Amino acid sequence: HWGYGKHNGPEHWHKDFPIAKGERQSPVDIDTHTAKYDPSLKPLSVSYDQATSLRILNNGHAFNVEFDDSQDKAVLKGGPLDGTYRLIQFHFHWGSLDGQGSEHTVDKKKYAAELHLVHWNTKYGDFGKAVQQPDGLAVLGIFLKVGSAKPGLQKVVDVLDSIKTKGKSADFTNFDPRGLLPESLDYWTYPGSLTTPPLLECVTWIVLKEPISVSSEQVLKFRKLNFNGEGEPEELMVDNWRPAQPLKNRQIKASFK
Ligand SMILES: CN1CCN(NC(=S)Nc2ccc(S(N)(=O)=O)cc2)CC1
Ligand SMILES: [Zn+2]
Repeated sequence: HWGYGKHNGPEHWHKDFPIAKGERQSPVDIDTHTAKYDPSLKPLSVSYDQATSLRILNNGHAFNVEFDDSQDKAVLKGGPLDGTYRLIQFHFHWGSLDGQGSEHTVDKKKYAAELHLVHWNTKYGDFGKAVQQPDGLAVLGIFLKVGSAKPGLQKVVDVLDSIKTKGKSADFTNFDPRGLLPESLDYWTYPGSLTTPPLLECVTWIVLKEPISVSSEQVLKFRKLNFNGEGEPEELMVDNWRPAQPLKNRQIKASFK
């Protein structure tokens, strides 16, 4: 099965998932000088006040904080989007070292980690239908740099000891994802894909310009997770990022000058 190792990592994915070499793959390098301001782009509308978190799961590739998406409780609208996109889960990608871990890069710069808040277009009725559509998902991506702690992240950090290995989950109610956002909602946007298999080309990417800062201790705790299941040989969950893919026939648009 696919993963992030030498023998099953991103260079191998195309054999099971030929769309890996497709026309709108993610992530990409964001060349800030070549991105163009699009004055028609609207401000993002992030409406997370009624978000209902449920559970946190180690799925063997990352950990997901899952939400109740059976009603419009936490939604993303505006920006490049037409319609309403419901928050289903968030997760991170991170490195073994503070100088790598993000999936997107900015002028070739890698951040220590990247947060993905995953939303699906409610006109398609369920997430499984949405991933089959070119405008099915909107993923809000937020860079993490190492510096001061992010207080809104600490509850996530605190529970990781309970989901160390693949397949473990824990209750994770009453978590407020607003505590993970930076001050500014300025963003870049482009059409892309899931960054893991099955690599479906269903995502409108919205990547925030402003990173959040997390502490060295917070990211160290991410790095104590395991890719393996309990009772299997220990493999630290680190470097679970796909590198930047060719931009091909795409333009990245900026919401800001
Ligand atoms: C077919 N089916 C599609 C649903 N997939 N589930 C999820 S949560 N996939 C998923 C993968 C990568 C991202 S990312 N890193 O692009 O945000 C976001 C979501 C399971 C398999
Ligand atoms: Zn992701």
